[PDB]
Amino acid sequence: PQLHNGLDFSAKVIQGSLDSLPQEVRKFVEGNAQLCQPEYIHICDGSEEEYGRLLAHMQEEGVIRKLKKYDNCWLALTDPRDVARIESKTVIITQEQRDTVPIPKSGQSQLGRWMSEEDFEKAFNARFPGCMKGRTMYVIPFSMGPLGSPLAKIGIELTDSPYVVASMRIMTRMGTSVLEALGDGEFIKCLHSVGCPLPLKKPLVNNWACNPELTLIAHLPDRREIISFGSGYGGNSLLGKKCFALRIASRLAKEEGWLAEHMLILGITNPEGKKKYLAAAFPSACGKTNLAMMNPTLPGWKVECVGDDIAWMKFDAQGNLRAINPENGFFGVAPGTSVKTNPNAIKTIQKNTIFTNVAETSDGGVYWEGIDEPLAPGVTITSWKNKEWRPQDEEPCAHPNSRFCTPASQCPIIDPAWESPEGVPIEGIIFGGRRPAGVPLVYEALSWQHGVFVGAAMRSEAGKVIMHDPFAMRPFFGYNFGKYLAHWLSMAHRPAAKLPKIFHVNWFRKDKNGKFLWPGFGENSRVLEWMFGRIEGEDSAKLTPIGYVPKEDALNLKGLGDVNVEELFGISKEFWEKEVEEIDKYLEDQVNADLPYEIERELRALKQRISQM
Ligand SMILES: [Mn+2]
Ligand SMILES: [Mn+2]
Ligand code: NA
Repeated sequence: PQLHNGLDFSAKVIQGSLDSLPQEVRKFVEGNAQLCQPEYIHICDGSEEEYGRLLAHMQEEGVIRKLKKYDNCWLALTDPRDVARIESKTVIITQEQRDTVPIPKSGQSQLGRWMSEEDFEKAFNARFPGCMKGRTMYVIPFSMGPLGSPLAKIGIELTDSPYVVASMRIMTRMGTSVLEALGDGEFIKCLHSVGCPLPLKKPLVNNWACNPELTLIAHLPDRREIISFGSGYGGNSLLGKKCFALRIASRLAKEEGWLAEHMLILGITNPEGKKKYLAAAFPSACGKTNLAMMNPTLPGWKVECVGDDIAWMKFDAQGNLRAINPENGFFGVAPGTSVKTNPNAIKTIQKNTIFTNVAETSDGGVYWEGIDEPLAPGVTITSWKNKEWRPQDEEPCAHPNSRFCTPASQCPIIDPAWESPEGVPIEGIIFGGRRPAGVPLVYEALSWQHGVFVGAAMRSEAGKVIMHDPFAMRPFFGYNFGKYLAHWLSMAHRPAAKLPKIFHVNWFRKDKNGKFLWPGFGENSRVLEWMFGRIEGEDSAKLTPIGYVPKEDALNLKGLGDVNVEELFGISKEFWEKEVEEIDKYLEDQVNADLPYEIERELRALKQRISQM
């Protein structure tokens, strides 16, 4: 109803129908149309035609370029002000701050950023009214997880960015079938705007609409809403990627008895024809995507990829920890990707892939630091800043946070169960970090409780600073980290739960000259072999103050040699005394009153074991 003509947006719909939408979806779309004032509303169908025509359109407006060397590949170059997630502008809204972050004992919380409901309403009002003027509001119905999976969750993202629509088609399952499946069910409300209403009030840089000054990425778990303004980039704009997949989902998981985690999922098969699934949480630049798509050097071993970033996991009625990859593609950091580091990634990204902030070669190909392959004489490079570039220039040819966005179905080693609705049974959980000193190649937690402590104690070289990144979730906690620790610990008391073995890895231990003690890459399959045996109950471990390590001769080093196993697995009293002190100080300050008894107990236990060496 209306007394005039400004509430019903039916006449502005250029694809689909408001009438055909479920009631709450229409209310969401129409209410935000009233607010944002788009010129048109396009209800996405997810069809190849829609996708193809939108890409062609972006190409005409100078927003993307076709990469002619490859099959249906594209390149976007951004405003240099808009190149990454911005933590300081990423907030969670709850009635009480304590529900979002623990109240630290002495310092500022680094476990999240809380914003009051009142501060957010003011921020919202100063950003969204009229923000889509002159632009199309695209309505993206998407599923996080295989369609109809008991573990899947549905979202609807509204955006004024065609770049976002195209990337969301790759990264999620989107389109009409999602709407039809949703019906009158619940969904996560996702609202995004680049914040550049037309006519433009500020200069457009590199044909990339953004509003750096007003950039704000907000999460409202109680309202089931994600609201993001001012950035068109990655984790800020593709609202499934981190906002939904980790922040909202972890809070939903807390409520519902499951886990939403920053973990790859892989399937590994041994020479005896046995297959196991493992999950792994690593901080940035620790070889996460490399492990997920690893090409094992050990004969008769196979690794297959379920996911490279996010895992949604739930203990079923039988006690198995069943995990799905809630994503539909890989949004990988481009620099450092080579045939040596990730041959399978190379194979994936040469078709139907969108690249962002990488360099472009004169023959329409892609280039970045660490690509590790020469260009034929003649082939020149345009940097990510649209300038001529030479391999002896001062600045990198690709932004360090540049990306490929590629369909998961294209990975040559994608797991056959990667979209099974039931999920895959997780038998091991691997934590990791880049530690040049002190931390052995691999160890195994003494118990579930010790394992949760190991996750909580995670640290990694940011290098000349060792920073904390518990569970690799520091930028992504949807709620109080103390309560998250409690939630994890509670899994041990769940009837019939089969708790996976927990391991910690360090590929990056160096000698006193600064050279890596472990060859890494495909040789990491040797570490995975040891884990596989341990899960099977193999008597291949030796007790140390930090947990179990491989026995002498347990680790398969055939084909290697001579590897300094003594240094690689060396455990120093002095190092670990300091290590446990830093963990203690961190947990006391950052978790404080919300630190569970059992985590404090594990800290005490580790202290004691170190004291006795
Ligand atoms: Mn990630
Ligand atoms: Mn307990
Ligand atoms: Na551009």
